[PDB]
Amino acid sequence: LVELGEKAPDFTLPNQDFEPVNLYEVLKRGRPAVLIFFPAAFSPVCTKELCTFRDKMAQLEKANAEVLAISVDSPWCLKKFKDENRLAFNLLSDYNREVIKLYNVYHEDLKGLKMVAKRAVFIVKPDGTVAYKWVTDNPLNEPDYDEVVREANKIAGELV
Amino acid sequence: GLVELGEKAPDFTLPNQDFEPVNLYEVLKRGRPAVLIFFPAAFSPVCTKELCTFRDKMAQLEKANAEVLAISVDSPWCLKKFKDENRLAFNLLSDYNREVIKLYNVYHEDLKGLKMVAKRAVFIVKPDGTVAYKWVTDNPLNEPDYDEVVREANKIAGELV
Repeated sequence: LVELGEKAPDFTLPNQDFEPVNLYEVLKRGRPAVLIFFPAAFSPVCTKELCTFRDKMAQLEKANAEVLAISVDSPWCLKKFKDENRLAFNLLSDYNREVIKLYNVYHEDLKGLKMVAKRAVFIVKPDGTVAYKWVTDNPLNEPDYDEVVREANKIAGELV
Repeated sequence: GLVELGEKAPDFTLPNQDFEPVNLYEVLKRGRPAVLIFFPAAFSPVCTKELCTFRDKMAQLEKANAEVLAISVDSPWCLKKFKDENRLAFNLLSDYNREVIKLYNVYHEDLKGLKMVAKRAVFIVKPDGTVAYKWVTDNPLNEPDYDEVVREANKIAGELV
């Protein structure tokens, strides 16, 4: 039920190394946080005329915001994916679908797989306000990191 | 949830690392026995060691003539990656819906903060669907008796000749 311009709900989740990462504590850093969701690592990504696996999610690293990618996988699975695309950021899993529901970002069914997070993005201001939002009911609809990054660099220099 | 020894194992059908439907009794119709290697989570410290061992002990597992089927609650995608990771030969089924772990009563109430996880278990269901080997650990760090697993396995493929 989280909507743009509002106060982003706080959650706590285990990262690749089972080290719990709290959102609000991340905000306390003084820069917006980019929360990218996704159904499950090592999955495909359709592009209208080009369907591959190649993950461009590592692009967000360029952005001058804290990046926290969330998936319903496990820390071990995610820990693997982090090494794959040499992701330099933190990936949090929600094996219990606790946080995905909080943002209503979830596929009640995806190829027989239930409670699978859908694609989406939420740039949260260092104060906890949703300064940006993007979501798609399409599982293979990958975000265009190019802009999401600049739209974050904006939100950053926006409220400094 | 009562997969007692001697009593027929509940038939089921799950995906594949390649999203291919697999059916228990169907696969048993091949004539060889089945081995259900349950495991908590792919890319886990012990899980990998276990299946890795299952990959390295096929010399005696193949002359046993059977059908090995590992299974966890990870997505078909996490699993597919796990296979080529250690280049396994047998199929890896996913129970993303906690269906076969609740059925075969081998689920961890909680694990490292994670809920509903397949304990580490190895069942050997002979063609006639009867369960002959039931090894279930309360501690995810305990490995099964790999040697005997193959030993008591061929002990079924033989009796069928």
